[PDB]
Amino acid sequence: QVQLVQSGAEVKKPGASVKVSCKASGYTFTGYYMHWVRQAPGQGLEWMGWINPNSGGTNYAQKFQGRVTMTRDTSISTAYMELSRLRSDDTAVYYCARSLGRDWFDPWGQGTLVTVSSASTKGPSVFPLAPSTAALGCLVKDYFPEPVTVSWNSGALTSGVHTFPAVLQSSGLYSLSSVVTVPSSSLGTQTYICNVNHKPSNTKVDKKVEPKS
Amino acid sequence: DTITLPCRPAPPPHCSSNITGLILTRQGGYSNANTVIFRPSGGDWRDIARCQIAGTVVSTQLFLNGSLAEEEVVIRSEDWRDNAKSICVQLATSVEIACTGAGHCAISRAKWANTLKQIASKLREQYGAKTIIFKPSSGGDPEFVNHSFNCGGEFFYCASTQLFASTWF
Amino acid sequence: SALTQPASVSGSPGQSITISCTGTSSDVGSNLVSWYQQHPGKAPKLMIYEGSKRPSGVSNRFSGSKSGNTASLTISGLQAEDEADYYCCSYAGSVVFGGGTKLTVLGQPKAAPSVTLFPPSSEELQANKATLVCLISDFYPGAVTVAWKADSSPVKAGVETTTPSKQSNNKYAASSYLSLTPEQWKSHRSYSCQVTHEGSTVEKTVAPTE
Repeated sequence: QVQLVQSGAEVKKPGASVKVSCKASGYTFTGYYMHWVRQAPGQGLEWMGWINPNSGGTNYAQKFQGRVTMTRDTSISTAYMELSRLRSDDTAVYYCARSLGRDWFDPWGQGTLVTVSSASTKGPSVFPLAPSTAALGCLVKDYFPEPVTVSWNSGALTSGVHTFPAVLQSSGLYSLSSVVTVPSSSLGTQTYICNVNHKPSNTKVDKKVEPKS
Repeated sequence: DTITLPCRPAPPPHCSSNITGLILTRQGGYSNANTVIFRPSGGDWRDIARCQIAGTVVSTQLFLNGSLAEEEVVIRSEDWRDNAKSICVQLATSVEIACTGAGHCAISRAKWANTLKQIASKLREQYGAKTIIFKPSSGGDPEFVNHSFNCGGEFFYCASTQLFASTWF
Repeated sequence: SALTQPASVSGSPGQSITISCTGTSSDVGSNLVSWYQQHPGKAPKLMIYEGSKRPSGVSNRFSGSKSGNTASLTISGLQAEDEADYYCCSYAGSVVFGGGTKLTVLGQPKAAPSVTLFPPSSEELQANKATLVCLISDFYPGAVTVAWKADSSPVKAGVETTTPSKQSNNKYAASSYLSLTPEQWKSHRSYSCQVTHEGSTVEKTVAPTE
């Protein structure tokens, strides 16, 4: 079966460089051109260039001329993409695709996430969202990078729980919230604790949400 | 003045040839300057073979001692809109490239400039009234990133940076 | 070159829908574009190539046509698995993808969002910061606009809103954050989180003195 497998996700500082690899299988590597297309988070697809696996010849989009370098290793059937002098707007998912013609890209790689940010790895600050059926939650504030995990009562309270996707502030830090719907009668009885865990910074926080009178 | 090419190893004077054509690749992406950029082909021997303007000289980005057009410079392509297809350029008048023997092969700057102008002019016929720009190779394996050729049972590698660095309105 | 696609499009199960792709360049009749399907968190996949040709393994429901300056992708038997992003692609000059059309398959009735607005935490307040948290859940289809209000005045500064994500029950969910200065929060009578969905908004309000 024809397959393209790419390297793992990466986090980078501006000014640095990143090198992504694309492993080919199920076909002769030199038989087809290899194209690279990137996709900003929540945006469209953008072509970057193609490489000739037989001559090593390339053709980059003028937008990236001088910053991209595309190479290959036919021995291990792998194509490489290196982008230097990274900036914040280089944050995207980078795909490799087998040309198979003009614009007949098939198949595609699974994609590689390259996050370019000047922010450093930082654990979150957890704030309890007091109840006022009742809604209570925990505010996971100012962390980098993704991800974080949240559970309630060490996993005991599992129903009525909704942990929302994170947002990216103007500061470059992520924030997240997790609210759980519980019976209004069991507020002065049951104890509710959110179990926030941020493995990138090796941070763990247990915060109890108490109703404010 | 002449345009000199750094070759390696040093080609003997008898390996001097007549440039009878070349092969190009149009750069992708877009530009807000209304310009079309052409570089030495990023293709294979396949791209070179399908040009069918070569003689008995195995060469890469420049055709040595090959077929010459009888009227004007003729340009060809399987698909002008596909930037993955190389562009075959056959000259009407050959241009001398002389190898000194000490590691450099020189080409007349005037004759080559006039040649590029005839190429750019023909390119305007296909891509419209835009600015034609020639830039060095995008890169690649030693044989293709350089102007490489066979002569007297020996394979030489000549850098062609100085050949492709011109702008034409 | 540039290809123009509708931002989104909706369809019910079983019916046919058509996504358009119009080119603003010199339009030739002489099989222009290809079509790609992309599920969230997944790589794009070729559905239609060279205008109307369909590769092996792609269902016959996906058909391609073209009229003048517009190419069109048409899905006949609309199913829930068709719910993805659809990009048109042209190679002419240089490979350019369309803006993309987010197709939604309406396999659920109209549903109003549940809005819960949280005031700044007591502990966050001693941290010399303040954050308003508006949590939006259980709405269908997945399109909402969030508006913030300080007393009677609207606020756009310090507002960060997440895109709607699918919930457990194929409902959608979103959240909006209003980062506030601790002197700003208690300086106003009330703060409001207005969530417009399908023409009607649920509005919740909080006050500095509970």
